[PDB]
Amino acid sequence: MMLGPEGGEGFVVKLRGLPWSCSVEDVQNFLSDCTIHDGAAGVHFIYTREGRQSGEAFVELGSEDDVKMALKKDRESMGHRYIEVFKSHRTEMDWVLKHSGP
Repeated sequence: MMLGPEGGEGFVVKLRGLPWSCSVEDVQNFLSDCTIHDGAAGVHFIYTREGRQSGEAFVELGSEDDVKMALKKDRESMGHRYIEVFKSHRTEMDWVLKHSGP
């Protein structure tokens, strides 16, 4: 809560493998290396589309060198659970989130 509402131009990273109950405080802890385009006003979680979260997410980083900092970890773990990090863009992310609804 320093920049927003959203719009990290293209520095999205997709996040896959993650715990079924995790949140941005864990994105920011897994990437204590890293900025994000605000801190939390670039993170989103994915949702099975009807009434639950999933082990998947997407995060507008605070530069593409933040994206690269997240790629350093691209098959690590945080929890008893894996954290694959794909390099993404807002143009994909706006599709993949916005399909649990209108």
